[PDB]
Amino acid sequence: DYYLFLLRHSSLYDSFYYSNYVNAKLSLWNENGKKRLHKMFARMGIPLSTAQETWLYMDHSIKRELGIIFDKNLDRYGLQDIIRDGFVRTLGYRGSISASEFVEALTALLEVGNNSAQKLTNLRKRWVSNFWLSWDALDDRKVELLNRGIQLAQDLQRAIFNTGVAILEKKLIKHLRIYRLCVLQDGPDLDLYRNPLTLLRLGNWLIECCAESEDKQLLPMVLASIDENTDTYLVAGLTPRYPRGLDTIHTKKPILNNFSMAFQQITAETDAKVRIDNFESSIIEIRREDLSPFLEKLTLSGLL
Amino acid sequence: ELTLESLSNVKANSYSEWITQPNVSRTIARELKSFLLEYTDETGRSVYGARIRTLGEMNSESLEVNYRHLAESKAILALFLAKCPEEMLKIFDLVAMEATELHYPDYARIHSEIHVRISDFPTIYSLRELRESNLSSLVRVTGVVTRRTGVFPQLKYVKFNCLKCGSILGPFFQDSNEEIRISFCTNCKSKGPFRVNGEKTVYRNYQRVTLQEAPGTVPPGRLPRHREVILLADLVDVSKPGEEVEVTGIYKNNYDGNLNAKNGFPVFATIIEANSIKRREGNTANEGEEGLDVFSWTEEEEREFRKISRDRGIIDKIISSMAPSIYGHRDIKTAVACSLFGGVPKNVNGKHSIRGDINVLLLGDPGTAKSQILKYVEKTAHRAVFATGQGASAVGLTASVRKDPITKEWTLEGGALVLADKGVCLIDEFDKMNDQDRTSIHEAMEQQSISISKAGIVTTLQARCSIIAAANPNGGRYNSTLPLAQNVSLTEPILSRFDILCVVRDLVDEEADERLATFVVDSHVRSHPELNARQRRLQRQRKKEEEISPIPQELLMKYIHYARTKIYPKLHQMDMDKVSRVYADLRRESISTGSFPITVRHLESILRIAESFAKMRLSEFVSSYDLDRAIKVVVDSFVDAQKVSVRRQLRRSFAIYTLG
DNA sequence: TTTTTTTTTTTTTTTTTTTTTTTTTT
DNA sequence: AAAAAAAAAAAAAAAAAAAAAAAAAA
Ligand SMILES: Nc1ncnc2c1ncn2[C@@H]1O[C@H](COP(=O)(O)OP(=O)(O)OP(=O)(O)O)[C@@H](O)[C@H]1O
Ligand SMILES: [Zn+2]
Repeated sequence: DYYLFLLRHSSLYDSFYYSNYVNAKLSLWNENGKKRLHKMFARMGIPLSTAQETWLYMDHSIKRELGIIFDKNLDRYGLQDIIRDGFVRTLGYRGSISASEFVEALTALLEVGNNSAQKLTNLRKRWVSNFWLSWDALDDRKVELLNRGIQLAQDLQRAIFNTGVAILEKKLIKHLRIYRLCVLQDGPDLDLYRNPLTLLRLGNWLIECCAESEDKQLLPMVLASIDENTDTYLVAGLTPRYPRGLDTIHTKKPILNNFSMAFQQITAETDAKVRIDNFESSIIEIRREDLSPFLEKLTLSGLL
Repeated sequence: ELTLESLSNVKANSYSEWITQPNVSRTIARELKSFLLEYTDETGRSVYGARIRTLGEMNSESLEVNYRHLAESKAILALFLAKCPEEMLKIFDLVAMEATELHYPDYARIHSEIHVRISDFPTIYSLRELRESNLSSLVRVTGVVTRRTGVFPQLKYVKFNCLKCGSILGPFFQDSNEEIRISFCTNCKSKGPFRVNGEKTVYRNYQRVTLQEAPGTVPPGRLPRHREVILLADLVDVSKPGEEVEVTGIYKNNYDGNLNAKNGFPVFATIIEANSIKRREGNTANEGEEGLDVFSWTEEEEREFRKISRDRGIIDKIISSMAPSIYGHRDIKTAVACSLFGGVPKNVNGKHSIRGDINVLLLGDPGTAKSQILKYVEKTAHRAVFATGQGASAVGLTASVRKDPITKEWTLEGGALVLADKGVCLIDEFDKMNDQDRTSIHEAMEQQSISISKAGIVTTLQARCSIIAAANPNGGRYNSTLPLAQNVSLTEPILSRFDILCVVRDLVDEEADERLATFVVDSHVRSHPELNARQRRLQRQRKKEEEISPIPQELLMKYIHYARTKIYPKLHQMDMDKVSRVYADLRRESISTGSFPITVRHLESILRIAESFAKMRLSEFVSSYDLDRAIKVVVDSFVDAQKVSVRRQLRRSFAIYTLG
């Protein structure tokens, strides 16, 4: 299999387009990356019309020789790391599913499915409710729910890409000495980032984009998102990651997350209106008024 | 083997036989490949390598080769191509495909053959001056498309089968104008029934068109001449019925029984097989420039666009470069630039469509260079149509219904607004026009569509067009002591559809007159018509452009085309309260004292102008500067159309919004 | 004066059918 | 003497719909 997003349930062009690794290695958010991808597809010998067809209805001859075409061409563009081995499960005259696609469908089912304290309580209740929707999809009898999860995953990844290009083009990322800050205050569809998993998706997109950047640094990142209804920011701290294909000389116990201790230290000393109640200690909910001072304290906190 | 010196001497008393000899055709191919690989221009960059690189990216099937390049070096091959096109083109296509398979190996799975499109042939003929000496040679002819047959599949490798011997005949290349005639069998040794060998065959796209002579070329008062042109694959549907085109092709002859029967002499029919197509509809810049499309860009040109797009004050230079020889009238130039770049159309949930084009009106005194500005807009725009006054009708700016001469069914034909889809329609002397003809554009100005219900045809067309109109006030001159509604005859329904209105007044001022006269006299002095010399001409023509144009016009045309084609800015973060307050104030100050209709339709024009100013910078997001500039433009367009009594108060009242 | 009214002007043939009666052609 | 193929033979035309002029008037 390949490090491609939902290959067997979408086109080949879509799989190459919405991939974190390909986007990091080719910078598809601007025009140059799209032109480079078109040049690659032209060189490989696959017509642009054929690469946009559904996987089931794709040409048999092209599908048969995909491995050789990948092996002989992927090295020129630095994408030789997309080839790997995985696990594929098939049940009768139904169709093949890979483990990666299954976990993305499950995550999509988790994310979307189905006076401020009550507002937060209803959101948490819906998040609890989504658990049974994800639970039902593990049974072989309920395949329509798995298909629904696949569609939801496609839509969610499209939204993440759309937000990420806006973040990257306007230079919203601010490089402080200790960490890198990104606060999303205005824009469309900020109601998708009230869920921690969607913000983790966007953070994984940004970290993947930064890891392959020629700039050599390992600073942690802070991602903040506003909810108008609750007037609260949801703030998450994300650890840096080494490049995927880098050697094992640096390999060790991975970089440690130090945001929990810093958040507890700042919360204890000052009477900030923060909520640290999630299982993940790196995700907090801070009132709108306290965001700008609190972060300043974090700048002097250290351990980051 | 032979040498380029040895191709000069000719044998067989015919050039075609000399070219088709096996030893000559091996030197020709090598020389053509060396020309393709090793040619460099003045700057030192190989152009055909870049063209081949772009070909695979775009999944193109054709290559464009300039005749001047192949004539400057290897002139013998240029002469051979000029005299004998058919045999040279077969070899040149093969060498082109071989050169293409050096950048994109395995490209044969996309396209199996590469076609070559010749450009900039030196000699241009008219249809009236074609004679028999031009038979079987490459020619360049201008004309006007009249009628188009439509696309049908045509056989490429024709096969035959004979039953009594069961023989299958080898593939035959069809002439595309003469039916393949076979009567002898290699095996049957006698006449036998021949089948078409059903299935297992290769087809091509075929189309036919008729070119009349252009009215400008035809001598005044004489009948035009027409000819037939065959368009093969990759060239179908490029030309449209009504456009004016230039075709490079091969002039051929064929035997027709009816022509011999009627005339009474053994005369032959002629037809042109098209090789290259260039559009000339609205183009007056055909005097210079090289290529098949002057609105297309290369990679280095796109890089230069992105380089000059990040300079501060690009909008100011773009505005200053509009109609450079006209002095003053900067608001008109700003409106023209905003209309040229345009806005962004929108569709909300697939049920609510919002227009994204800016319309401009110019109402002014005589002798203020409005028509010259319209002509400049016609020249710069990619697609432009021109009309004036009583010379246009209700169905001449719209779709008409005609009986097809062949099919004999009622059919729809195009018009001025349809010929300028995604373009500009210019209407000079817009007030000296019938009301029935003027009211035909009401649907196209806002809904951007045309609906016809005539003679059993019930259809809706699409006209995404922008209108820049010029008019004269009542009495020929503007009374500044009167409101707008009494200086024009147009009513509210047509005045609301315009985005920007420019009132041009001529006033007595000694210093202004002196400056205008000095500028005009200097312009007349400049325009007086009295290494390689052909590049000395270019450098001298650039020196004159240096003074009054911050950027060259040829660069600006491609800049505008690229900006319109690629960029689509959005409005994520912006100040809603300022726009709401401005709209409410404008609505209040209209009924109280004013005669300029303001509705919800004028709220969206500010956003459209903001998106246009964002496009000017090649940015994907609208900033605060662009929105403020749009608000300032809209406010200045409203204040200066008032009476002299209340203008000073209105300007002061509206001055808080435009602080910058 | 800008409205309504008015004549009027090409628009047409591209197709059909099985006999019946002729010339070539083994 | 007996087959297979190949043309002649058309005729017809009024009746309606759409678009641009060159004379009439509130
Ligand atoms: N700054 C200028 N202002 C006005 N006219 C200018 C200027 N510079 C040059 N001219 C010349 O003055 C002449 C008058 O221009 P033009 O014919 O366009 O006037 P107009 O009254 O707007 O025309 P029309 O009635 O055809 O719309 C033109 O020959 C034009 O080139
Ligand atoms: Zn035979």
